[PDB]
Amino acid sequence: NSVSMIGKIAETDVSGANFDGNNKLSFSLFFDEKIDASKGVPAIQILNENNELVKTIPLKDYNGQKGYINFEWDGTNEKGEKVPKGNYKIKAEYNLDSHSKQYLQTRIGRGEVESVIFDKGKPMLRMGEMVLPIDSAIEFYQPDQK
Amino acid sequence: NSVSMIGKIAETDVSGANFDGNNKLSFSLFFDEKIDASKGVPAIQILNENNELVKTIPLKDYNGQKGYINFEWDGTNEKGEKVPKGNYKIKAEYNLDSHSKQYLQTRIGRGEVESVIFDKGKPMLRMGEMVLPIDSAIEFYQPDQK
Amino acid sequence: NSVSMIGKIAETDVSGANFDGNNKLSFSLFFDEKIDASKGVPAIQILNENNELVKTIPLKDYNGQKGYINFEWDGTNEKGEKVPKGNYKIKAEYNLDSHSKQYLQTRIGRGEVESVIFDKGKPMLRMGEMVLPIDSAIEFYQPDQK
Amino acid sequence: NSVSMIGKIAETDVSGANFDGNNKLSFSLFFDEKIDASKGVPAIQILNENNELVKTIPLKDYNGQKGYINFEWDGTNEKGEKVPKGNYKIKAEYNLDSHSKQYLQTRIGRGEVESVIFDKGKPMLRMGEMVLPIDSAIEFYQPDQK
Repeated sequence: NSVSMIGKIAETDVSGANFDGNNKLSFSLFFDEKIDASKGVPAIQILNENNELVKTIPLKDYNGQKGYINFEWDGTNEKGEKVPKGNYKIKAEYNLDSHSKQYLQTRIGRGEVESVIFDKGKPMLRMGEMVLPIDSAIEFYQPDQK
Repeated sequence: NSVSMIGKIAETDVSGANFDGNNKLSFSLFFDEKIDASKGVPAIQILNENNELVKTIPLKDYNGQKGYINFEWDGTNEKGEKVPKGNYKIKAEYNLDSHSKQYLQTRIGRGEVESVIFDKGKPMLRMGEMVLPIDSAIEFYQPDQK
Repeated sequence: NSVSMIGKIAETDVSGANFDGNNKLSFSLFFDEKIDASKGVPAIQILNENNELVKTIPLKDYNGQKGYINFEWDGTNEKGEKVPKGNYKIKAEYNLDSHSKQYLQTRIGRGEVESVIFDKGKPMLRMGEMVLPIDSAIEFYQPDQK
Repeated sequence: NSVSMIGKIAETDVSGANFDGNNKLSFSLFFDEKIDASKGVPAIQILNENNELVKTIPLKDYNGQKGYINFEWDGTNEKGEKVPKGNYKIKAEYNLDSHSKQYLQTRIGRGEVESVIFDKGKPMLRMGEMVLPIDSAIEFYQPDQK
């Protein structure tokens, strides 16, 4: 019955993406603030089931963008070799703060709730490309905060 | 208990209208953006239970309007002959996009939720002239999006 | 669980007030628009259980006000004589529209929802002076509309 | 399912804080309007389980601030002596109104709802540093009102 979330930022229990072993993997990250390439080196970190860094994708070419941005991953590691199938965490660091010496942060499975969908009887959140059940959401707050 | 949907755009499972066989049929269509007659030929298409085009109503005279607009249909086809009673789909195309070569779209049974009504204990959505049960709604989002 | 109504206009199934037979009766009416004394003769009509006009209270002295306004009724009719105890409907007409020749309207038991209260476990709506259970509400919409 | 309360001011059944008997006690108070040191003497009152004033913390140094402010209490009384462990109420008075001769008021366990969190399946309100279950909330309203 509640669609009050629409427009709020949502955080979910989905932090990872399944890689089938072969085919490339499209995914969406939400950037609360505008990407500034001059402030640090912004990038995406792709991590395996044991927190091992497997691929790093630089974000510098997306300077000046904000909000949902789509990306692909060929499924290869840093050397260029295909990785084992499985679940992989996808996080990002951007906009090094001059004062605090800290990067702003984001990851797969959080972002602005753009619409609410009822699939059969059940409710579902559209968060860019991702469409998740309501029960997966673990926190809500307004933009430009937290 | 939730009226959070007031002000949101709603999409419902109601896509059609029953024509009794004789009396004219009033109906409401919601226009998200302002009708521009210079951009394509805007019109309403009225379709029977087998997707056969039965009547076309030109929208050019409503240039410059937006939001809910009311319309009538005498129940006649393009030749001027009354059609069988039954259920008829009502869609519209407007504002041909110069770049994409695609029309914006709307139909009966979607639009801004203007109020929420409680019939007996049960809740209902006012969407222009139409008043539908909440359970009929299949998606919600904010205006000027999707 | 839902407080989304706060800030919306609410309409309830409470349309009347009990008069005990003797003591005066305080009550609250909500004025969607600013009272204009030059446009018609604005007033409150007090009606008994059989729709009989019992007292009329002129509103002209409240020109220029809007929103919740409090009033009292001594419990007397137009002649000055105390009326039978019981339930009495309280409506008002104000701001005669020059074009439509129609008065704007309001009554006891509708208005802006100013807060939501949880009394013991149960939820409750503050609507000026009146505090009603949520189940009494029969419609919701935003200000300056309907 | 409802997060409509995000952005609203909340009042809860939590009015006190447990002091363990030794370690200092961090806490948050919400200031609806900007602290004006020139208007009265603004301060926090800390009260024991029998409404006995135990410590007073002056607020004058926080002139010009508004919203959630964090504070600590060493757990000592006005003489400088550690107090018995237990539950202690924490209220504040600020901004003496020239006309009414009354202080504005606040206390621990009310304020703006900044986010909504789901612990396991269950919902929770972030109100500055405090995180409370939804069931603890006893009233909601919009800012700058009540």
